[PDB]
Amino acid sequence: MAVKLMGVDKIKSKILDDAKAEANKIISEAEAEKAKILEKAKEEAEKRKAEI
Repeated sequence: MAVKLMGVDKIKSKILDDAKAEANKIISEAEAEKAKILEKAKEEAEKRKAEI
């Protein structure tokens, strides 16, 4: 019941770690799934004709 005031390291680390985490999870979850579907789709689609 006193972390708000006495806790600059928490609030300063919250938004910091939070914001950085959002951009850190979006860069990985993206390049990952992307490079996954890009190689998986391009392949399965290439080998397996008829996709529509």
